[PDB]
Amino acid sequence: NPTLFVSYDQNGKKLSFANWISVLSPQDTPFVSMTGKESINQTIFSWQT
Amino acid sequence: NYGRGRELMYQLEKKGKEIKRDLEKILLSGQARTDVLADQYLTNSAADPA
Repeated sequence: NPTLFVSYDQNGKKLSFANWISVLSPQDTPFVSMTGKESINQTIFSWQT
Repeated sequence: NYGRGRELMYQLEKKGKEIKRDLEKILLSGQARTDVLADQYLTNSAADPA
């Protein structure tokens, strides 16, 4: 019903979004950051005691 | 005008802006977000049926 568009009834307006996307990143990784790495050439490995 | 002469009652520009201590409570109060735009804010469905 187009009539008296005054008082916050206006089309073709900007929205003023946020230029950032807030997201949590719990990337602590306390164990793997200390375990270590070592190359392997087979899908099966073993050790002895 | 021989008595009261405090700037002819020009107050309410500073030291008297108490509205701030009400804004603070309005912010730190548990009031809902009631509105009338159906929570969309961009309905615009054939010229704002509302």
